[PDB]
Amino acid sequence: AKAAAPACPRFDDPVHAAADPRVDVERITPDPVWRTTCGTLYRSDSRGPAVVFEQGFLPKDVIDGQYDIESYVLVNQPSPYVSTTYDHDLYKTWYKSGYNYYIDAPGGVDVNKTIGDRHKWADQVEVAFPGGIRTEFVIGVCPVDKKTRTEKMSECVGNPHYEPWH
Repeated sequence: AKAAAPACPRFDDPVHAAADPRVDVERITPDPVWRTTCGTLYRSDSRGPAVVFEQGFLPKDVIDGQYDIESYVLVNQPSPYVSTTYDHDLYKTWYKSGYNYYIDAPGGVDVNKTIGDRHKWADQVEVAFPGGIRTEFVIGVCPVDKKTRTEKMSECVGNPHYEPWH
């Protein structure tokens, strides 16, 4: 080294990653701009890793939840989406969610590419996964010390179910 990074694998299925494949891609509004990069993404969640490593990240409701992205972002009501972020540090902004999960998953809807980078929550730099995220795409987790908003890095854990794909 040094070395330039290679380009990403592209699955034909825009919801390849989905933990709940009943999600209906045609109902997504507006027209989604899918993420085509393959960097690590993150998610603050208060749910613990015993659960997330077994189940993945399941969406609250693929059947009757809020398929409109702008609505889902602005009002946060049960949806077919699991939100993640490009920003490793967004956990510092979360009220008291426990853990910073590390994700290596193809696809997702890029929220700012889809709805623009001017809405109220644009600095969350979100990627919304319709159908969620299977366990094989969850790398691991670091617990968060809440009073300093830092990761407890000697307490990070790998997901035994993680399956590297690139």
